[PDB]
Parts: sequence; structure tokens; C-alpha cells
Amino acid sequence: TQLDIVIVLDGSNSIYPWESVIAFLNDLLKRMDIGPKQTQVGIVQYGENVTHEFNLNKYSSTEEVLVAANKIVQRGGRQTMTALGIDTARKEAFTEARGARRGVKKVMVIVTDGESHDNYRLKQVIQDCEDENIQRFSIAILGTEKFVEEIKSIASEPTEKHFFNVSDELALVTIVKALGERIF
Amino acid sequence: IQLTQSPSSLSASVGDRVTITCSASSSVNHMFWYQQKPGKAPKPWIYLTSNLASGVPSRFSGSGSGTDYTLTISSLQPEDFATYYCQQWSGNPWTFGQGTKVEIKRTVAAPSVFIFPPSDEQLKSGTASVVCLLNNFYPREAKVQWKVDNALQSGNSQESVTEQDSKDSTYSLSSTLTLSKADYEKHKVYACEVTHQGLSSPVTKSFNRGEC
Amino acid sequence: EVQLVESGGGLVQPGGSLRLSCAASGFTFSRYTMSWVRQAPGKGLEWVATISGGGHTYYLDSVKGRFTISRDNSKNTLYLQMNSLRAEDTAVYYCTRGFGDGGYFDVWGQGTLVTVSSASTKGPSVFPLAPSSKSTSGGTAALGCLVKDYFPEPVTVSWNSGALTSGVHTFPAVLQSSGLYSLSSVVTVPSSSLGTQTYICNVNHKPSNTKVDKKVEPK
Ligand SMILES: [Mn+2]
Repeated sequence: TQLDIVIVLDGSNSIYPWESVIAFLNDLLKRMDIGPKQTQVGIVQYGENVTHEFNLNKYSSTEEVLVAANKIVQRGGRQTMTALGIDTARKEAFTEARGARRGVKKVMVIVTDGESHDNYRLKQVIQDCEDENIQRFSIAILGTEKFVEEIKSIASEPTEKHFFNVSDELALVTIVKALGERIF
Repeated sequence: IQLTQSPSSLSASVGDRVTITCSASSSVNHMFWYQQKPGKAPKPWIYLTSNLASGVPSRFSGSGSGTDYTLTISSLQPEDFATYYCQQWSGNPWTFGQGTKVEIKRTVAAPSVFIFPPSDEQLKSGTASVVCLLNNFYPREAKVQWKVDNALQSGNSQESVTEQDSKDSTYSLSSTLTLSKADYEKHKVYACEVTHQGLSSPVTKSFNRGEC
Repeated sequence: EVQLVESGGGLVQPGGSLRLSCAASGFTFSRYTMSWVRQAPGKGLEWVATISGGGHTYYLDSVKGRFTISRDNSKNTLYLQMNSLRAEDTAVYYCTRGFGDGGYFDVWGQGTLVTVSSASTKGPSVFPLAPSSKSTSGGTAALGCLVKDYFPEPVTVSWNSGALTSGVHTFPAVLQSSGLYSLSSVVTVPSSSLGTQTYICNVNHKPSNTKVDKKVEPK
């Protein structure tokens, strides 16, 4: 019904080509009913730093979000601060001041193609996310076990219904259907 | 982030176990290592801390975490002789350590010395170069002192040492005494005394202006 | 296999410019983030710049605004335009393919020498270091050539056009008080071969399209 979904996009140097990542967003978002009283969406991108592409309450319509999403530019990154990205989506994106609706389910979708440089506090961050009831769906572009394990751990139990594997940027799309319904 | 390796230099014999340490000013999730052989470009050696590149022989191993990382050669080979650099990618700018040079420690070997007087041609130019040659020796530590008409030299001479020989593991050094045609002519004897661990007493090669 | 082949090195005057190119082949160039790394004379390795598969460029502070890293995926060539060169900038530069966000240097170019100095290119003078009683010790004799007062680097030296390699030691060069480079290439041969064997040293300073062969004979 009503969920506040924050998408955490990896935009580090390694991600390529950006267009595939955005197509992934399009397909995913277009299947949704966005609205102040519907599904809300906010997008966060990370690399060396983190930036709030757009807040949870920025757009009141699905096309407004669909259009804003496609306008997102890759900011690159010599590092992959996955930990920072998720923590930022948690401590910031999900605050009432940025459109976090009171008492509404909080859902986070993470997409990345590399071992975070902040492996250390990824444990802590995912932890804080659990304490705050944030459903987490993670996706790993394998374009590998130590990596796959890192990402699955970012997902919520049951790992299997919250984790997605992809061969490369391109195949991301071939998951939006399952991802979409899994988050239902 | 600053990376400082240790030792900076180290001599070891085939079969020895070597362990280079790379310490980082700040903690990092991984460490990388490159192997650079004299006159060639660096080569990926160990990535993601312990992962060996494609060519790296299995005797090589990397390890570490936080602020202390290490490269280890369980059985030093005559081919593993080069200089190794650790590198980090967790902080910007990306940096390398000063590098750690590893040479082949082998039995001492006295150098053969030779001295060469300025050529007829070069002199016909206004400058005179005298070259002393210390050849195929080890250890590397050699000292050359020039003496003109038994007058110790301290002014202008310049040494150059080759890189450890990929065959016999030795070093070759060249000392070049350079003075004006003017000075070279007002003196008789030119000599270079060599001192080396492999020499019971300094060795001297000399000649007098002209000569054959 | 995979590889990067550099070109564009040379001597430039303080404050001038130059442009290195690096030809990639063996992999899907467009996808990787490429970089440039330099090594100063007698120094370690230094990360110069980087450009991602998407066009984000990165730079070491000291070269920021003086260098420009770019790429042309149409012809899988990477580039490093260098302007306002200073002395500190002299080194041998390596293009380099990166792994991940590019911080791990996957593949390397052969390297290319970049020297910046007011010094003017100048062919070397090659004198002989003839074998003699002074160059004799045991059954072996020493002889060689003295490549002098040239600039910039580098000079190549071979013996007898290549047929003489064993016992050859052409030393690394050294900067003279004069700011001119100098080096000697030396060889050791059977004393007995001096009276029947002829020794020639081939020197070649491409930096000034110079090439001289010196016949070295004993007095
Ligand atoms: Mn990445």
C-alpha cells in the first residue's frame, strides 16, 4: 500500500554504462503508484561522497519521479562507500523532514557492482537499519563469492527473498519484475 | 593516506624467507603490491591484499588489515629480485609506499679494476676525462679515491653503478675524474685506489700522462 | 594479451607543453577507468590523473589545472595533455588500466620519458676507452666507450652491431655539473682477442638523430 522507498544507487567509477542503471530505474519506478498518500520514492547516489538526488516528498506523481529519475547523472567515484550510502539513506533520506511519512513502512533498495571500501562499518549500518525496521533489497552486479556475501548481508532476512544477482549492468532489467513484486 | 614500507632495502640469499611491511597512516580495507624490475614498468603482483596476480609464483603471499600489511616471499628466488611497492586505493589521492628494494645476497667477490686515460680525440677538445672501472663485484659497497701526483682528489669525479647482474648477481661501478685539458697537462700521475670487502688491501691502478 | 602502448614523450622547456597518447588493445577499453602514473628520476610512483568510463576526470593536486586527462574511445587511445610544465614534472609516465573504481592498476604501458628543461638537445661525443696495460688484468682486458655531453636522455649503446653482448656493461647516465648527461659502456674480453678481434661500439642518440660508431683499438 503506502511505503517510503529510498533507492541507493552506486555511481562509482566502476559502474558502466550508466544508461543501463537508469533503464533499471525506469522499469522499476514506472510500475509504481507514486503519491503523497501512495508510494513515495527518494533516490540517493554514492561513490566517494553521497548526494540526495531527490527527497521522498519531492515529487507527488509517478511521471514526475520517472522523469526526475532519468535525469540523474552519474557522479562517479574512485571509491565505493556503500556503507556511507546506506547509512545516509537511513539517517537522512528517512527523516520526516525529507518526506518520511510517519508510521509508514520504510524500504531501501541498494544496487552495487563492487566490494564497498567501508566493509568495516557495513555491519553496523545494516544493524541500525534493522533497529529501524527498514526492509532492504540488495542487488549485486557481478560484471565473486566474497562479494556476493557482502551484498546478501546488506539484504533483509529471508536473504533469498531480498537479494538479487545480475551478470552485468545490462541484465539489471531482467529483475525489475521479480524485484517489483517481491517488494510488492 | 601515507604508506611507508620496511625495510626500504634488504639483501637476502636464494631460499631465504622475506617479509616486506607496509604501514599506512590511516586504516584501509585492502592493499595492493607491484613489482618493478630495473628498466621495466611496474607489474601487478598482489591485489585485494592476498590475491596473487596472474603470473606471480605461488611462493608469494600478501596479508594484513587496518594499518599494517605485508608481502612475503617464502622461498626467495634469483628471479624475485626487484623492488616492490605497496599501494592503497581507499583514500585520495591514491598513493604508493616508497618501495622496498630486494637484491640477491651472494658470496663476496673482489672487483677487477681498470683505469682509462683521456683519449687523444677528447683532449683535442679542451677537456680530459679519466675513467676508473670496478667490475663484477659484491657487496655493492665500494669506495674510489682519485689521486693526482699523489694529491688526493675531492673535487670533481662522478660515480655510477649498474644494477645487480641478472646472471652472476654482481655490481659494476665507474668513477670518472674530469678536469680541464689545462690541468690534466700540468700533472704526471693519475690514479684510483679501490677499497672493497673482497680486497685484502686497497688496489691501485695508475698511469702517467701519455703512456701506452 | 592486453596492452597499452605509449608515445609522445620528450624534452620540453619549463612552462611549455606536450601530449602523451596511449593505445589500448586487447580489451573493451571504453568500460575501464584509465589513469596515468609517473616515476621521477630515482623516485617512487605517483598517481597523476584518472578518467572513468563515464568521463569523470581526477587529478593529483600538483598537476591540477596544468594537465588534462581525456580519452577517445572511437580509437581506444587515452591522453594526457600537459601544459605549464615545471621541473618537478619530469619523470617517466605510464598510462594504466584500472580495476574496480580504477585504483588497482591492472595493466601498464611501457613507459615514456618526459624531461622539461631549458637545456637544448645535443648529440653526445663518443670517445674510446682503449684496452691497454692499465686495462689489462689476468687473461682478460677491459675496453669501452665514453658517451659524453649529450641531452636529454636516452642514448643506446651496443657492441659490434650486436654480435658482442657478453661482458658488456653500459652504465646508467649521470648529470654533469654542466647539466649534460654522460655515460660509459664497457666490456671485458679475452686479452688475446685484442690483436685479432676488432671492437666497435654503436651509439645512438635518437633525441638528436645522432648515430656514431667508434672503433676502439689498443695503442
Ligand atoms: Mn564501485
